Amino acid sequence: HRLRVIRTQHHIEALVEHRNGQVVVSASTREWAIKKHLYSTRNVVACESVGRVLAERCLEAGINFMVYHPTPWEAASDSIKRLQHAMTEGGVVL
Amino acid sequence: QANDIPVDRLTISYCRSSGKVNSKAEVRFHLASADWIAEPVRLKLAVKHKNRINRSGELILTSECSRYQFRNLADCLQKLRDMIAEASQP
Amino acid sequence: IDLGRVDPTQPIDLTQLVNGRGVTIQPSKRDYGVQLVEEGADTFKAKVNIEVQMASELAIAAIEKNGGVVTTA
Amino acid sequence: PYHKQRLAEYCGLYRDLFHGATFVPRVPLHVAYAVGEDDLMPVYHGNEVTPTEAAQAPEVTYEADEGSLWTLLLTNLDGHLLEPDAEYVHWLVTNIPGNRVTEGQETCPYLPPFPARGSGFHRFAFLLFKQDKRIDFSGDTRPSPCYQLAQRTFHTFDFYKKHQDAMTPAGLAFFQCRWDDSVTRVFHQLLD
Repeated sequence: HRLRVIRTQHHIEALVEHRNGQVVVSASTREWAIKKHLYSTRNVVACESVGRVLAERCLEAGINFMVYHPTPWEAASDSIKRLQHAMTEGGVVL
Repeated sequence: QANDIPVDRLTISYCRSSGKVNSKAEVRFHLASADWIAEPVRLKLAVKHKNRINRSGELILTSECSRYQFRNLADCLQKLRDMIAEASQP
Repeated sequence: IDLGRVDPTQPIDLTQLVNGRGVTIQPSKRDYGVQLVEEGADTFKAKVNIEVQMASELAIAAIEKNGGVVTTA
Repeated sequence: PYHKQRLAEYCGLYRDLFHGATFVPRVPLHVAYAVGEDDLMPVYHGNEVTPTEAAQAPEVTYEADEGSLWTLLLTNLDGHLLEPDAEYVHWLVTNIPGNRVTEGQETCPYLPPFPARGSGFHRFAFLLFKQDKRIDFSGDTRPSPCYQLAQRTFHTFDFYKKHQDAMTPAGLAFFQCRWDDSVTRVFHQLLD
């Protein structure tokens, strides 16, 4: 399984896709910003939030051993680091 | 651990096939009714080795290597000796 | 044994096996030994003595199991 | 919101759900297994738990209304000893006031899971329907803790469609379950 994360100027999304192209599960900024009334502007805290969300949902769906492949340049950013931090904090094994 | 492995107390069944020619040996006996095994070793076999245990019978093991009967039977008894030895003490 | 050949222990030997046309001639083979490779040994007949140079493990096993005697020279 | 995620989770994994024609749930069902001081929560669909804690009656809470009638079901398919498309239903309860199960009439009492060896992960489904009025079920068997043939051939399209057209698949739930060491004892109980 792979983790495709699209970071934008406003929100940031994280998608999990099966080999057939179908989405196993997804966690974005907007919907959970409507639900939890959390800050809608892109932040590392928000990334941690949706990271813990995606974590929980993947754990409830029984999704383990997920592959995360960020672009080589921005992979050193604090946001992605705390994304992998929030993901690993869920108890998953990369 | 034991040595002699008193077969007369156990039950032996043979199953052969045709096609590679294979001779399969099967040994079945009651664990709790065995007086040739030590007290903790028995209960140990009833737990750790329970994978080989069924509701209708206690210990059933099958082995096939050589075309001969008592060779595979000796393999079975050897497996018994190993399970007993590992149950008793390392 | 099933051909009705010689039963008793004493006369049995390689020579008797030669007379029974059940042996392989080895004129070009120097220092010829005799070995036994196991096969067709399931539920074979009992009380038969065999004298050979060197017998394999499973051969001695098979023979001794049914009560036979293995003579190693 | 949560609904669309439940839809994508429902129709995005198991094909047997489409074979049963059961529509995607709009209802937020919450199921919680309570055993001793330990609580195992299936929550979202596709959770993985052991049959050990699944051997007891769980707790079903979704938007409780005690002036209304509901229908609770729990089914599983390992395919068992028979050809595919045959469904195995562990629990059937009808005429349930509110979310309280004890007040509901139990047609098919709860049967703890008994998966085979090397059979993989099994789909366990909680099907919850709405009732316009009490539906009398006649011809249906009255099962015991040990029974076989009556539990099988329960497949949805020949049951949910034919028997009751007034029952809409409001609530739904799913969890996956596999083989454990407690199967042998259950099988021993089934052979007696």
